[PDB]
Amino acid sequence: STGSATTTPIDSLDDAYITPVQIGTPAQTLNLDFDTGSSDLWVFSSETTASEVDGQTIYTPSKSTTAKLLSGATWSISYGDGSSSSGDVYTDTVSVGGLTVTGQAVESAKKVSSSFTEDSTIDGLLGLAFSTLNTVSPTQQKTFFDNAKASLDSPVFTADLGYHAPGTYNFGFIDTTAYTGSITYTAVSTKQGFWEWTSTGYAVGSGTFKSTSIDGIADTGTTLLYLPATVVSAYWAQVSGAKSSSSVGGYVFPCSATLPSFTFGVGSARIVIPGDYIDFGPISTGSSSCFGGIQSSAGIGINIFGDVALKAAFVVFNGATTPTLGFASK
Repeated sequence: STGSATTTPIDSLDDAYITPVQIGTPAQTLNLDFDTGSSDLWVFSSETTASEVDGQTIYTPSKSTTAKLLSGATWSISYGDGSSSSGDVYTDTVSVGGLTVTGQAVESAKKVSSSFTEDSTIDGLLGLAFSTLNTVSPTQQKTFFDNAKASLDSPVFTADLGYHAPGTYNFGFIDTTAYTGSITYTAVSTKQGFWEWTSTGYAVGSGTFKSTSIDGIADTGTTLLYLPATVVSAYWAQVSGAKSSSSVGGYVFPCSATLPSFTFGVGSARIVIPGDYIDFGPISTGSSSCFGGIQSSAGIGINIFGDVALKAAFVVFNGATTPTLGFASK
């Protein structure tokens, strides 16, 4: 089997991407944030504290003839950005782009933190990291991909995120028309539950490539590119007037700037992030200070190849017995 679904930016900045997901019988379609950095499929629901729901579409398990309470199961998750959610668990039928999993754990939110409430466009998350990170207790549950894998034509999914435009998540096949050149594959460590890999270096603009190992995670659920402070300083030093602002929470730059590109290495291959991808617009409405899309990972504890990086590539998440990651230009 295969599946193919379009993923759409939630706003004009590509702050996140939503993908329609069918849950239950009859189908209830919710727009979920596909997140290769976590492993829970959770939704706003009829059980979510009413004051914490503000415009989201909810899953109502009592209206699904295939929903079953997973007795005694609870979940609770905290994300890198400080947000969180928790609740109880159903199993139900879940379909993405024509690919169906029966008995998928659907984690129903009883509580969500303010940032989720305040984002009316995101109805929940669909985790695509390794199932070892799944938070359901006392019986850990599998991700949608893990459940689908054996049925897929090939045990893979691909992320093809757009810049200010829709893109695609495919399951079970590689669309050879969706990228240019070849796909370069690179080793993955699953030791921390992530799609963790090592970039071979970077360049800023038309500058020379610096060969240096950068361990990090391919994370579709993180907006920005978070890299070591040395790398980030080297990038922003090429932008007149850019500075790190403790008050704002990272590097800012004059909105009048033309940003240089940023290149990262995948083995001997190179992925070029155009400068415009690194612009996250005014820090507040009407400001001429703009927020940068490359930020320091210092004090996160891990480097994160988030959407800024991933949307410059066609990315293969290869879930073979020994997982790997593939990157192609597009």
